[PDB]
Amino acid sequence: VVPDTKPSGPQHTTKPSILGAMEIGASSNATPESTIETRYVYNTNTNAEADVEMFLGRSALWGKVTLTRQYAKWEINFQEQAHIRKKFEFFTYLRFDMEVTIVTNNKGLMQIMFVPPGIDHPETHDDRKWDSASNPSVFFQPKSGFPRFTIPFTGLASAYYMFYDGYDKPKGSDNNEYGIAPTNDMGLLCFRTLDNSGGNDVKIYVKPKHITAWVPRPPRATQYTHKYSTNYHYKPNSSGPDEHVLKDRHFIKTRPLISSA
Amino acid sequence: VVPDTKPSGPQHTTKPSILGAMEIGASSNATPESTIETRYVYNTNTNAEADVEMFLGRSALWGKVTLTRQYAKWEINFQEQAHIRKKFEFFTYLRFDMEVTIVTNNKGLMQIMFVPPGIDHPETHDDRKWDSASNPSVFFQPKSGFPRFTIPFTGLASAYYMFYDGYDKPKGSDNNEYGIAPTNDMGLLCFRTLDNSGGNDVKIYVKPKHITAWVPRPPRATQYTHKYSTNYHYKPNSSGPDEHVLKDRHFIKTRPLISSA
Amino acid sequence: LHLILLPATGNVAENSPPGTSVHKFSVKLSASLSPVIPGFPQIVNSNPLTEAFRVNWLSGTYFEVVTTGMEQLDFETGPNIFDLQIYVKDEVGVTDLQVLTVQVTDVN
Amino acid sequence: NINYYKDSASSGLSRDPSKFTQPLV
Amino acid sequence: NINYYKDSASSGLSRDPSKFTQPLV
Amino acid sequence: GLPTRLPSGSQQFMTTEDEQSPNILPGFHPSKKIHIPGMITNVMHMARVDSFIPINNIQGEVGKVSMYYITVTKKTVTERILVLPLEMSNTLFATTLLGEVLNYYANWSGSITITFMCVCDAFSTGKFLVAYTPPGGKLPEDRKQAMLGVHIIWDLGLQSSCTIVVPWISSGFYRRTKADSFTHGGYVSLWYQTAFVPPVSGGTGSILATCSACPDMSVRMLRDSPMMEQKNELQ
Amino acid sequence: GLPTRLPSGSQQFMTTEDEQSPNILPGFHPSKKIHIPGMITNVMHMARVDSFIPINNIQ
Amino acid sequence: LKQITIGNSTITTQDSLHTVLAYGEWPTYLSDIDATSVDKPTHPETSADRFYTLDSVEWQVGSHGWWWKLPDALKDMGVFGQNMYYHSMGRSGFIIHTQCNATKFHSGALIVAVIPEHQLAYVGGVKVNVGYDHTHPGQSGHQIRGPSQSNDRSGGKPDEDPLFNCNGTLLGNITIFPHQIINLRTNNSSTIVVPYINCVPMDNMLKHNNLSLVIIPLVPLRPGSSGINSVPITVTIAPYKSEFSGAMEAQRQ
Amino acid sequence: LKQITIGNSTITTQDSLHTVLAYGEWPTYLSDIDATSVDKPTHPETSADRFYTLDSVEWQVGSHGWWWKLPDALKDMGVFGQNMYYHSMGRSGFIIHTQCNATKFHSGALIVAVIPEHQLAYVGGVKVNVGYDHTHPGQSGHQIRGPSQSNDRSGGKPDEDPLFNCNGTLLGNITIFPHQIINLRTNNSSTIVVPYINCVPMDNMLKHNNLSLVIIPLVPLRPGSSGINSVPITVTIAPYKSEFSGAMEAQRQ
Ligand SMILES: [Ca+2]
Ligand SMILES: [Ca+2]
Repeated sequence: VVPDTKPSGPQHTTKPSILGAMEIGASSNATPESTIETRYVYNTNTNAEADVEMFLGRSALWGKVTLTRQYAKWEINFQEQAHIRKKFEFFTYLRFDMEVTIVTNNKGLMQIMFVPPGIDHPETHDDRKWDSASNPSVFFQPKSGFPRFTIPFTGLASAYYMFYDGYDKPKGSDNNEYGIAPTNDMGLLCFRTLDNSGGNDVKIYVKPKHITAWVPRPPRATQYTHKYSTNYHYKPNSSGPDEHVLKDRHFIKTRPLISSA
Repeated sequence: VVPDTKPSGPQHTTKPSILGAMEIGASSNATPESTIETRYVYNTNTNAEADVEMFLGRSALWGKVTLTRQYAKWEINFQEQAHIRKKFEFFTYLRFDMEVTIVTNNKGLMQIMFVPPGIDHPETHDDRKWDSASNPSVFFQPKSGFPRFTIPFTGLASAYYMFYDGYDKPKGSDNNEYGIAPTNDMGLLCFRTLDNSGGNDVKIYVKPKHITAWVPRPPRATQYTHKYSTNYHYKPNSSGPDEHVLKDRHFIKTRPLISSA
Repeated sequence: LHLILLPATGNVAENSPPGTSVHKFSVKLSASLSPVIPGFPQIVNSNPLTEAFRVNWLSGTYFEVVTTGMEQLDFETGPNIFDLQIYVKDEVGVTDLQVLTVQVTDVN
Repeated sequence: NINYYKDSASSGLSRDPSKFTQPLV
Repeated sequence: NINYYKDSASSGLSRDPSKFTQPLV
Repeated sequence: GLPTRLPSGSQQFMTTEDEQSPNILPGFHPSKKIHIPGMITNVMHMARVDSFIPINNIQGEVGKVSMYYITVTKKTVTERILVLPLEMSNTLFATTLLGEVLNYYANWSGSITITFMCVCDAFSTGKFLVAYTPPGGKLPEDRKQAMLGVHIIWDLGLQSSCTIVVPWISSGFYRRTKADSFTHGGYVSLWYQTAFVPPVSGGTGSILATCSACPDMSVRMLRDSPMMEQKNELQ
Repeated sequence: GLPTRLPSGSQQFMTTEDEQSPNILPGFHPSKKIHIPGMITNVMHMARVDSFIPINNIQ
Repeated sequence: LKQITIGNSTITTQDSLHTVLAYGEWPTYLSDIDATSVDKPTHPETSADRFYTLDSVEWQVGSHGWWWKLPDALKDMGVFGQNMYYHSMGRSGFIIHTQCNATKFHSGALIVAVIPEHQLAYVGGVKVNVGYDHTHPGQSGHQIRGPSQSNDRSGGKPDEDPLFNCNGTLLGNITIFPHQIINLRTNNSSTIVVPYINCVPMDNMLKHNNLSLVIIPLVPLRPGSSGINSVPITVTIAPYKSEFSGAMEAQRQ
Repeated sequence: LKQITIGNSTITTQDSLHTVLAYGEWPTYLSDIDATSVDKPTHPETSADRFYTLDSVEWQVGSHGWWWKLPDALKDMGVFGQNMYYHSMGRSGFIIHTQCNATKFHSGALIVAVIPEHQLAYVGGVKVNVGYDHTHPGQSGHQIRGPSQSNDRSGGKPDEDPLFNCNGTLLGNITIFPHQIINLRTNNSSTIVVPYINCVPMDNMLKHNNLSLVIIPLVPLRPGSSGINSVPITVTIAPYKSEFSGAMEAQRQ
């Protein structure tokens, strides 16, 4: 729980507990007992909805797909949806197991195949690579139940990179890849239907659990433009001859006059 | 877990722990402490996804069937699908119980009948031999559930033969059968539908459990041609007058030049 | 310079005609595009000693080892395996010596 | 508190400020 | 660890290199 | 009755799950288990056996036994004789026992043993430098650039084989099986240290190579193998 | 069998619920956890850091 | 009054604050419980762990900022740079001393932050990865040069806006990072001691830049009554507990 | 220096390696916990357990290999062969000594493997079981005769490719099997002691071939300075702890 308010009477001190210095890079220790005369207040309030396990462990939508010809394909990434991407980019390194719930409006018999990295995924339904001996696969009927499975921490590191300031190739290379694109791939999920009846919309709701967040970062103050790319200059119109202008898409609102709000 | 790396300083030895001999048929005992100067590294890594129970116990597809007139018939064998057949032909003898999950896209009421060896299976739906007193049979509705049953080790031996260098008949015979075709038959599964509604595709996903693998073999480096046959000369075209040519279908790729890769 | 496809094994028939083929190789031209000296690639040495393996020039930068028939391959007597070494060398001069192990089959 | 799947990853959600706000010497 | 079917075959998955890599005398 | 709930992931058939199943044929007594020699409990024990690298996979020698050795000779200058890129998806390693075990797993972590054997007569001697360039380094193309890495120098006499332990040098904790530029394993290169001197002028030697796993080698994320295809139906 | 009941809220997928789920890829050993400096357990510790107010947000 | 000595070098100051120790941890050596590679790492410990002072940048009026990637900036600085070019992996803590002093007549501020994994945005528009040459400028750093619609976009140029920290996250929230402010009224220097921050024990020091020191002129430089309109800023970075493993040929061209 | 004595015979060698003991187990007798048939098995123990040397094969240039099935090769070798033809079942361990010696001027190698259950592939094409006569060639063995598209396919001929071990699995992975290499630089012989490998306690010795000794010329035979272009390879196989049960009439024709 949060600390209680301590009582404080009138104080005439020579060491001020309210004159600090912003330049030292340390935040203030100032409580309300320094500035005013407080009373005792029993504070039973908690921040148990603000820890990383409760802040991030909520089952956000990570990706949408649409079955075109009884087939969908989604590579596992938190990068297509901006609301979970902002919450992950609060931090630099995140180590989490993830449970994956599939919400499909298809009626019939579906198959998910978690293709691990390094092999060819099935390029269609009725493909031969759906018949696999070792690729973990999930058969389910979407009526009477949603499927759910935990993918553990598959990292090649102690944590996932939310941000990477590096490249996968040395200096002389030409197809260099900035960012977190080469550092980790969580496989992909290949969807197919063995029936035909219902709809085509497949939603993938992924919940991070057993989370360990490692370096805090500023929350993003601009809308995302691409994925794996951290850009924020939105190029809105490609056709018309205002093409090379770039919107900013930030959230800082303006007030008409300071000292009047 | 795997052994930790031990520290090793500079060594001036007269018994080299890196000059061995390939001719003795024994592999090397050489650790990285012999060649370089190592540090201590706590190795918590396991090979618990590499033991035979986790390598083979995954529920591979063993056979597909299609109901023609409310009827399918599949003789139980790991031989139609190459990806599980390669993993089984890693070894010579395998003793395993198997659980059999049936993934059918039929909607309605299906019946599986595990016909044990030595009796006539039902040759159709509506046949009299579906009405049986002792043949173990499974009724299920494919909506609301997949059926699953464990067939224990029915072997006539201490293990199943993945490879057999013998024949079922003596020398003078003419219908001799090389291989593992006579050594073991796991019965067959007879499928029928008592309704008509859904599809016809029946997939049989079989998981080997309580596995004991007995003699290791080289992994197969060629594509299979037939079943129970271990051939690998694929005869691709029977019609045209390039008929008696035989492809090899191996996986050894070539490089343009040694000492440049 | 490099000799493409030479560390390799060729095969000649036993009673082979003078002019038969025993391996087809190439040469990559060392990224300077300096061509091969026209007397080269040669055969400097053989393993027991040998004539009748003469390296011929096919159309292009592709070459070929060809029995010229100055010495007969007789498998019922010796020798049945040769190790010729092929010596490409270009105009500026950066040599490459590579071995062609030539076996003799048994025609019967 | 039962683990129904006998795995550590299969469980549910699990459970000092001064490294920030005062990172001084 | 309960056996819900009262059978040994009905259970789940169950649980030295030197016979290879050094088969010497 | 007793209040239960069926959360998501209850009526699902996952293939790699671990569940109990009703025994068809109850009362079945299996045949007895005898002692058959050679019981293997872990496929890494198959991966730890020395198996020949096809070091001469060029477009003529594949399909023949002569793809397992290269031919060396007496040269004046030092030449790079052989390069094995440390990839488990490269056809050099992926066709061996170690590589065809490790191609089932998406990641691997450990040390490689690579043992070179020279088949020649009892009078041919030679010294070779077998260098392992660590990840991030270019392929050397000079012996002075190759001797700066993890190397060994082996003489030839009274025993034909010598093992280089390719150590586990990596940034991450696991290396990807399908080799990329982020987790590449480096290169193993064979050089002439002093020569190969046979008892004749045009004499030759035949260098083979085997690879295996060290005891500290681990794998994870079992996947399909790219070393198996099925294009026709097996009937 | 044992008498059970499935009351309302049993076959529902709530996003913010806390349930156990079957581990796909069993036997998977994750990579080891090293000491990375700066571990944050509560986002209020991010909220307690002095951060500049844009006090001149005019147009 | 302050003094920081790492071998063959010494930093001295007069009007200095508390030293910032990044995330409460000192730079340490890689423990055997946290190591992955098997070979014994090298430890220079006296010729690499020393104060390397980069080139001085000029804080004029209209200067938007500078940034130096680490350990990219020390790639040609002494035997630390030589050990970085000759090894496959490396880890290092850092002690970053930033010096800017003008007068009692000058005004201004400088937020001096150390960003772990400063993945810079593209300068704008299409899906283009930023270049290797533009995020590895050496000890010269990168003058931030201000936002404009007319900025060059040829070849993966990095973002030039200091307000969005050239990755889209707002300045002023940059104080979540290990930072200090050089306010010329009160102090003139800023020392930040950073441990090795990565989710991996060692990595290639040329491909990956772990830290990124960023200096932004928060408040402009008023000269006051004095004709000096621009004051140099010098950045003195010392590796600390630097180690390297996997020795190999030099990774240059 | 080595000496292997099993009764009425003796193997002696001079330049020999460690003896390979296949899968770490010596040949034993069938225990009462592992037996199925009720009758008392016979034990010859001195006239069947002895070194039978088969015919010598000639290692020329271009020889692709040889294989001998076991216990098919000893079917006319002494009272072991007579007890095999007169009994319904039998089990036997083996001690296989392979001899090839040339000189200090010769080069070459021979991977000498012992394959349990070497189910040979068909020589190519249609779904045809291989013949009884072609997988039971006796002590003469089967010269592998090399792969070709022009190989005879009449009557279930076995596969002739030594690279795919004539069952589709690659050579060089043949070292997962109990093997030794006869490199003429270093050794001249190879002794492999195999126990009884089968998933059944005893079976019919004529229908089923348990083991299959396979010798492949990995590196060809260079003669060097010496006019000898072909050197014989002799295979000396001794049964060990052989037992037979279910006596009956001779199973010949
Ligand atoms: Ca002739
Ligand atoms: Ca002849």
